[PDB]
Amino acid sequence: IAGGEAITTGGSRCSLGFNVSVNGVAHALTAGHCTNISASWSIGTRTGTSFPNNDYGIIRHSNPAAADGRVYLYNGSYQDITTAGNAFVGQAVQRSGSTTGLRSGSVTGLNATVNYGSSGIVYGMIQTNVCAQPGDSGGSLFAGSTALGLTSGGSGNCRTGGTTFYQPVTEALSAYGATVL
Amino acid sequence: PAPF
Repeated sequence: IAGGEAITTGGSRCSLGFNVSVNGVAHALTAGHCTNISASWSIGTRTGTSFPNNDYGIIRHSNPAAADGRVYLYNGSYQDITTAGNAFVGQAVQRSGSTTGLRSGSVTGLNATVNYGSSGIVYGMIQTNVCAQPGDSGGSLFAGSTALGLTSGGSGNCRTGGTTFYQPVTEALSAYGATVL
Repeated sequence: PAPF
């Protein structure tokens, strides 16, 4: 399973962010709002979660052979990931997620504060003009082979467009001592 | 905005 693909727990669905390694052990990053739900996922067991404030979580794979170091493009192809980086305003990016598949746009703001009402406030989010819908959370924000973020939320949808926010992937990697595969 |  690769970045942007569906990960589930009972009746809930999110998207996998990036497959990563923690001291040689295969894990997957996803959104914190997702991992808060449960410890048991289709792909393994949750070993960390942080939401709100942040929006990241990590799941240890039950099957290490499944830790695919790519992002699925939803057209029968995949994008290889080799590093993690920081986003910059005006950067051309792509997002992969299980509801809407692959979409592109650009970064319009950094360090944005996002108020999700009853769900709380998240800080330091990447802001983009890429659309997303429920189910897309945790999915990959990338630019070529460089990993940038995990889908958190936004407004609108993919028919009318909207604004979306992403948790910077580097903060999630350093929180867990992980490296992208 | 809301969490996706």
